[PDB]
Amino acid sequence: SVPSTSRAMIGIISGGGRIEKPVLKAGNSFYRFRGKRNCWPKVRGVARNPVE
Amino acid sequence: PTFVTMQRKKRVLQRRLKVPPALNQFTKVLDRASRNEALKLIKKYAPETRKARRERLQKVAEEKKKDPKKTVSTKAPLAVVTGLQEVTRAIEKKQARMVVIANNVDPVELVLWMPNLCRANKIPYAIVKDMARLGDAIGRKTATCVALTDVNAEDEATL
Amino acid sequence: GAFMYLNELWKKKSSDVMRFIQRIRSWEFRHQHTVVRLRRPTRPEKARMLGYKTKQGFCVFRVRVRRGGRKRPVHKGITYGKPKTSGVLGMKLNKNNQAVAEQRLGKRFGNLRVLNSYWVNMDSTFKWYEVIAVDPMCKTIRRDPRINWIVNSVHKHREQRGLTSAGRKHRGLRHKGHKASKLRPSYRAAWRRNNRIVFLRKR
Amino acid sequence: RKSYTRPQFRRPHTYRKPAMAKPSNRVTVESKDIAAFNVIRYPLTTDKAMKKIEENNTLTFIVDSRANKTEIKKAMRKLYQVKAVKVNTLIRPDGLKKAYIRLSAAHDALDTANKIGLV
Amino acid sequence: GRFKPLAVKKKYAKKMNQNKPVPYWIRLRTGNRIKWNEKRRHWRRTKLNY
Amino acid sequence: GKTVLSCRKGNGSVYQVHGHKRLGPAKLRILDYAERHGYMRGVVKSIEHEAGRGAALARVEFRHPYKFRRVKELMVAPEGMFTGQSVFCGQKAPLAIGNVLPL
Amino acid sequence: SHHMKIKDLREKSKDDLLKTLTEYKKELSQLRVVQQTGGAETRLGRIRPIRKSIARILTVLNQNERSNLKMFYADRKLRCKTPKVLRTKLTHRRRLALKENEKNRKTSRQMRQAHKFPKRVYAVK
RNA sequence: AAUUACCGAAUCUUUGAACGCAAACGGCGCAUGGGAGAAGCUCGUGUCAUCCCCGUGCAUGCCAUAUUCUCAGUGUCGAA
RNA sequence: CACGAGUUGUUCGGAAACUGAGCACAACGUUAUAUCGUUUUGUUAGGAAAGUGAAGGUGUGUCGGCGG
RNA sequence: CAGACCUGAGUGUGGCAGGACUACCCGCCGAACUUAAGCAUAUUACUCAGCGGAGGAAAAGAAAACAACCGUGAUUCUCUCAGUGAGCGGCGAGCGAAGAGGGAACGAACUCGUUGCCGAAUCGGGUCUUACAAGGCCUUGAGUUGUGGCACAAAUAUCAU
Ligand SMILES: [K+]
Ligand SMILES: [K+]
Ligand SMILES: [K+]
Ligand SMILES: [K+]
Ligand SMILES: [K+]
Ligand SMILES: [K+]
Ligand SMILES: [K+]
Ligand SMILES: [K+]
Ligand SMILES: [K+]
Ligand SMILES: [K+]
Ligand SMILES: [Mg+2]
Ligand SMILES: [Mg+2]
Ligand SMILES: [Mg+2]
Ligand SMILES: [Mg+2]
Ligand SMILES: [Mg+2]
Ligand SMILES: [Mg+2]
Ligand SMILES: [Mg+2]
Ligand SMILES: [Mg+2]
Ligand SMILES: [Mg+2]
Ligand SMILES: [Mg+2]
Ligand SMILES: [Mg+2]
Ligand SMILES: [Mg+2]
Ligand SMILES: [Mg+2]
Ligand SMILES: [Mg+2]
Ligand SMILES: [Mg+2]
Ligand SMILES: [Mg+2]
Ligand SMILES: [Mg+2]
Ligand SMILES: [Mg+2]
Ligand SMILES: [Mg+2]
Ligand SMILES: [Mg+2]
Ligand SMILES: [Mg+2]
Ligand SMILES: [Mg+2]
Ligand code: NA
Ligand code: NA
Ligand code: NA
Ligand code: NA
Ligand code: NA
Ligand code: NA
Ligand code: NA
Repeated sequence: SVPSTSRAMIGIISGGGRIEKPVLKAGNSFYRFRGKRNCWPKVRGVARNPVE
Repeated sequence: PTFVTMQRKKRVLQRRLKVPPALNQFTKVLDRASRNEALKLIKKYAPETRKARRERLQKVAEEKKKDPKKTVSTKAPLAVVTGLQEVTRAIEKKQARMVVIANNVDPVELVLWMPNLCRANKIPYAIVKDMARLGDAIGRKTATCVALTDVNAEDEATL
Repeated sequence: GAFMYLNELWKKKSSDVMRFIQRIRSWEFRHQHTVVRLRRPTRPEKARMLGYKTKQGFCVFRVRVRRGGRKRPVHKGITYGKPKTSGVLGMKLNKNNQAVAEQRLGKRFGNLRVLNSYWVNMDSTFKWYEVIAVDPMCKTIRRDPRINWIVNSVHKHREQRGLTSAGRKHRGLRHKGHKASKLRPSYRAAWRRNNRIVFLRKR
Repeated sequence: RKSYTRPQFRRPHTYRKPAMAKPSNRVTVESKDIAAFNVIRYPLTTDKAMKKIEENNTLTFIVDSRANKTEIKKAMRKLYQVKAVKVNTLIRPDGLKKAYIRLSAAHDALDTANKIGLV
Repeated sequence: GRFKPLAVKKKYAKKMNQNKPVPYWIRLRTGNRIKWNEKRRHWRRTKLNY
Repeated sequence: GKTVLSCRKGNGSVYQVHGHKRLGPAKLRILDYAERHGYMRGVVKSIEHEAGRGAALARVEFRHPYKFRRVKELMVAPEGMFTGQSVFCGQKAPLAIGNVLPL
Repeated sequence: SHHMKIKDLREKSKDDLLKTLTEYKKELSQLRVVQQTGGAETRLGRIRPIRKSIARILTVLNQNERSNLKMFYADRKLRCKTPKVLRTKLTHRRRLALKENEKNRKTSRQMRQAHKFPKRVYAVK
């Protein structure tokens, strides 16, 4: 529930269906996150040492 | 500017909150017609300036040097009692016929007790609209309170 | 005198009229700076007791200090060594907030000599103290016998050395005799006397 | 009260008395005439320096290292009464500044070299 | 190479002027104790690193 | 032990946003008097791609309600926004795709 | 020998002192040419006497200027604007310290008590 | 006018708390006094645009102060 | 090793004079402690940081124009 | 409208702070090695390291003090009290003072607030006196939202002439 004076734009946001395509490559994930932030590749904690 | 906002917001919550009687009594001031007459009587008996006081004492010195045997009075002309310490003593010793108190003294604790002290001593008092108007009457920038101890014969009906 | 009415008025601090006056002031003090210079003291009766005179060269500042206890500045609350020294939040500073307010004023303005200070207000998160300071270079100060002493150099930054009244309080100098034997003239002066090893020449 | 057409307050411009000129804190006596002797220290008498005198009408001098190319031209006028049409300066690897001063065709560099005493 | 601050060039210039042997006549003074410059420097031995 | 990588990421350091090559924050225009009472008409000038974002962005040209100048907002485009489209923002705006209306 | 006597220099005016300074500065610069172009040892022995004569000329010029300017600012109306270079240096602390006049300031009661009960000189038999 | 010792008078480059602004820059300023000026104007004399050189002031904060300087506030009045 | 030399600019490189990833003086806040924090998502600071100035009024210089 | 005074800016004028030193001294902050034949309270130690601030010394200092007497009499220091039939302590390892007494020093005492009586007699700034006079004259400038004078136990007036 929001106040009725808050504004909204009519329609759906563009670029829909992006998640539908498989990436197929570790190189395509490299370019996707290049504009986002430093979060990839992802090491699994079971693959680390108990100190970390 | 922050000081402009804070002085206006100050005035807002002095009306929004519940003010006890000890502070509300200063918002209920004497009416304008009587305030003007009181200030005219205070101005008539204003204290003498530095120039006037020193000329009077210079003359008194000459009348002393004319004859060292006789003592010449150095008493100042009749005026109002001015100052927090001196006005308080006029109330406690019950020498004040009337006391005029200013309503915008800050800190208010300087004069917050004057109405109750005058009331306990059965001394007429009035709370007036400005401490600068009281200061103008006596010749200074501001005045917290003024007491009338006596007046001349021609001003007894006005008092 | 008029002092007697301002003095007894400020002893009734919990009264309705004084709670109203302090509530408007504490709200106002919040929206000001940490150090604020004032033309006149908020409590002239208290300031005059502690050394303030309405003369040239006497200044009043209101200083704000945050309330609460001292949190030990250790990374992530991680302390090493004996568990006796493991506390982070429960420890308390050995200096009162009045001395902290005086020292924060004195370090900021080094051209002034801190004389005293007094309590004016406290709120849930803040505490306000008004610090009396003197200008050593003022001719009025330099010719007045009653404040002449502060122009001397032993009185430079006396608040940083615990020499003000608030500093004397947390040093234990309020007490004398058997309440103060180990802390007189100072805790280190008493320690040196009890712990130095004396070698008389012939023994 | 006033009318404000901006959405925020800015400081009003008030009257500003200009700062006065104090009595000078530098009272040492400095002679205007001897300043050219500091700019030009002494000439260079090496083989390369002597070569430029005859063919390039050029006099080589060691000058103040903080000296200006325009100040070297004025100092050559005051000291030797010659006109320098070009001054080339380098700061030497030992810290000194050497000036290559070319004189106008009206002045013979060999004649002025003789008057200086470096012949 | 080509770039150096003038302050750095002026420190290197002083070090060049100090890289001289003791004059011969210094050794003939009455209470002399200097024979060679003990502060001689070679670019390949010790680096100033300015 | 040592610090966990998930906690190290809260320091910022090398785990912050690669914001270079981004156009900026995409927002609706300010809820001013014209929005609250009438409407503002704008023209879509371009449809842009921002690095790190999968939705298209739209630069919409408005006039300044008080000054003689243009504003050039930048907001997330809805699907179907085209260049040359007229965008209405306010209380009196019609119910068409791309218009900003009170809820 | 190019040695200017200090007694002769102190009798000259500021114009004669500056004319003498220019004359000695010019002759020192001609001796720097002799230094580069070989030079007789008797001519190179004139460099030090000239350099010290220049120092003597500049000492009399600067000593005269400072004493003349100190007299100028000794006036009662100008004592406030005296340049700090001409004021007394002493020490940073001694300049800020209380003077003997301000140190000895007494109250009215203190002065009266010192007049009522002055310290006496006495002996015992 | 030896040379030593001591000290009242002086000099005291670039920096540094370093403080006009900066700085792996011997860099760049604003006000105000000067200096030199072979172009131009004047009758080699004066004067001198651009350029160049030098002295002084100019950090921030605080205190005091203003022949009683200039202002701001839907702070309190007071008169319009 | 010794002695003596050699680096020449209106236009080349830098600076004067640009912005970037960034830094952090001021301001404010914090801290027993400033030697801490914020300081580019258009951008400091509860925040009065503009000393610059369209038109117009007043005189000077350089002009056009009417009338005498 | 003016105008005031309250709060707050801007500029001019006169100044001050800044850093060094830091053995000793003042304020805070503060370990661990070590000892306990292990170790956690304890000890090392209210110490090292860290952050501030002065001076030739600093600090303390004129009783809201000891005592329990036939009484002493600001502070500081020394011998002594006393390694204590004090006390604190896994009552373990260890720690641990005070009054009195003999002395060093000591012309050692004053100031404000308050309360009573006064009330601008006060302070800055100009100018004069050989003088930025503890002086005269002027000064709204600051101060009556109070600074200065008189008396408060070493006391019993002060204020004229
Ligand atoms: K003792
Ligand atoms: K090195
Ligand atoms: K000139
Ligand atoms: K107003
Ligand atoms: K080239
Ligand atoms: K910082
Ligand atoms: K100043
Ligand atoms: K062991
Ligand atoms: K003391
Ligand atoms: K004794
Ligand atoms: Mg990665
Ligand atoms: Mg592994
Ligand atoms: Mg603590
Ligand atoms: Mg070059
Ligand atoms: Mg190279
Ligand atoms: Mg290099
Ligand atoms: Mg600098
Ligand atoms: Mg700096
Ligand atoms: Mg070699
Ligand atoms: Mg940036
Ligand atoms: Mg940010
Ligand atoms: Mg902001
Ligand atoms: Mg052990
Ligand atoms: Mg062990
Ligand atoms: Mg301990
Ligand atoms: Mg230490
Ligand atoms: Mg001593
Ligand atoms: Mg002392
Ligand atoms: Mg005693
Ligand atoms: Mg024994
Ligand atoms: Mg112990
Ligand atoms: Mg008093
Ligand atoms: Na801990
Ligand atoms: Na090269
Ligand atoms: Na970011
Ligand atoms: Na060589
Ligand atoms: Na310091
Ligand atoms: Na050890
Ligand atoms: Na003793």
